[PDB]
Amino acid sequence: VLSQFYDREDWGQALRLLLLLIEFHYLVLLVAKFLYPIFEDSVATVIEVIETKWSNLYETIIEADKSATLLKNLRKKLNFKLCQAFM
Amino acid sequence: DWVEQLIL
Amino acid sequence: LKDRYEGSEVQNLLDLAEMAIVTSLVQNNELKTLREILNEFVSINVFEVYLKLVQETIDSLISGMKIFYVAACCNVMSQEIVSKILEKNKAKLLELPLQDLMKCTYKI
Amino acid sequence: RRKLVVQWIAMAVDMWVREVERRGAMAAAVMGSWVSELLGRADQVLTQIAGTGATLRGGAASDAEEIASLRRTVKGLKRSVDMLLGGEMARMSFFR
Amino acid sequence: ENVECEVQEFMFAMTLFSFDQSYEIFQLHDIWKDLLCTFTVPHSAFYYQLSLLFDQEFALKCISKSAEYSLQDFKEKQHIHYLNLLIHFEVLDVLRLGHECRTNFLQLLLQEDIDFFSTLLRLCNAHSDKIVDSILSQNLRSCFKKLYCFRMLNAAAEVLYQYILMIRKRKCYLMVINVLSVTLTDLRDELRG
Repeated sequence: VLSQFYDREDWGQALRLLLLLIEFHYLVLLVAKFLYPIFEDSVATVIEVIETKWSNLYETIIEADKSATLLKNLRKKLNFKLCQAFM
Repeated sequence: DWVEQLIL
Repeated sequence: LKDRYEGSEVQNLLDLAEMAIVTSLVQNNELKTLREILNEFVSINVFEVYLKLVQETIDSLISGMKIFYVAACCNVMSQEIVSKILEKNKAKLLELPLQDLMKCTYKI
Repeated sequence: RRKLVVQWIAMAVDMWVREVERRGAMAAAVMGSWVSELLGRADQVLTQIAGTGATLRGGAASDAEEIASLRRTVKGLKRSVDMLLGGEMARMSFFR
Repeated sequence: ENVECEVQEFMFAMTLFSFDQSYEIFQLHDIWKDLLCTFTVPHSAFYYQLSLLFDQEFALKCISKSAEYSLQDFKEKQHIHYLNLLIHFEVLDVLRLGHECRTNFLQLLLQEDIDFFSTLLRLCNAHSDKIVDSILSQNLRSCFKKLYCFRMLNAAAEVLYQYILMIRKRKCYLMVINVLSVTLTDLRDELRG
């Protein structure tokens, strides 16, 4: 969070978050939300692992954030892949 | 130390 | 039976036929199959074969229905799309039209 | 003759890309944006050489398609380098 | 400036060229062997000749202007010249779309193009979001390779990746699964085996 408040730093923070998610549903959703808000090879690998890893409380959290989820996540992943390809 | 415990 | 279980066609020529066509998915073989079918005389597949050897809209609808009735069907659909693209190379064309998604988008 | 310099750059970057791809598969079992910029300028040099070649005294230059090919190769390399720079390099040890 | 004051105009042009003043006067109105050829032809010829003679800023400018005012041999030459000048100093995509609306020629041009070219292609794809597509796919098929192929096709991607696979393994399987989202199950089983 401190790093977030403070580009490379942001990437390091995102990586840390992905690592935490791997170690651990709600957390995963929060992570996806953060990634969408932000929207190279290591990053792609992480995104992939997350997709591989991918109830009511989670849905509620998702609804609060929006104020379907899986689809949005897939879309974000596709966008990231496109970005990596362009790079 | 804090970043070594997070990686673990 | 021994062939279906070990993973034939002349014997079949002498549902299941559709699955065989699925496995087959060259031109000479297709023609021979067509001749065998004529001798024997599913209808949708026949219409498609007749089109390939070569009303067009009816054949298209038939093929779509066959596809609805999975991998082989998609392959057949892709083949039909390729053939249509080759034929094209205005309103009638639009009527006929009405990864696959990406291709359709590029077309539009 | 900077056409030839661009061809050398194309060949060097190509080997570099192959090396990075090989080193990524290796560790499963540096490149900066300056390389991408360099390939953009290289494409501009080729656009400039082809134009000058089309208006030469005595007749157009014979290397028209030879340069069009080099343009394609350079774009392909800028694409690959852009994908690596854009994240595909940090995800080389990951399964696809 | 003195002795000149239609014929005097052209004289002033060719003299002031042997550049802004020259080009301006020439346009407003309407080495020796080349000049004779140009006279026989009589704008395109004039600009081509000027460009050849200065082959630089003047040349490039005149050539570009003439090419613009005009828009098989002439077309191809002009296009090649413009592209080269621009890559030396967008242009790619423009010329491509233009010619599409001499295929091997384009194959050679793209051959020369192949990083800047890749960036331009990415830009064109982003903007979009037949012959051209096929030519591009063929040139790309001629890590880096797989990536470029995938980016362009956006099935071809998947096929190329699978072929290359036939850390790296994990990354590939992963990329495939994400793109698809039978195949997934197979990939998962393989990664687990």
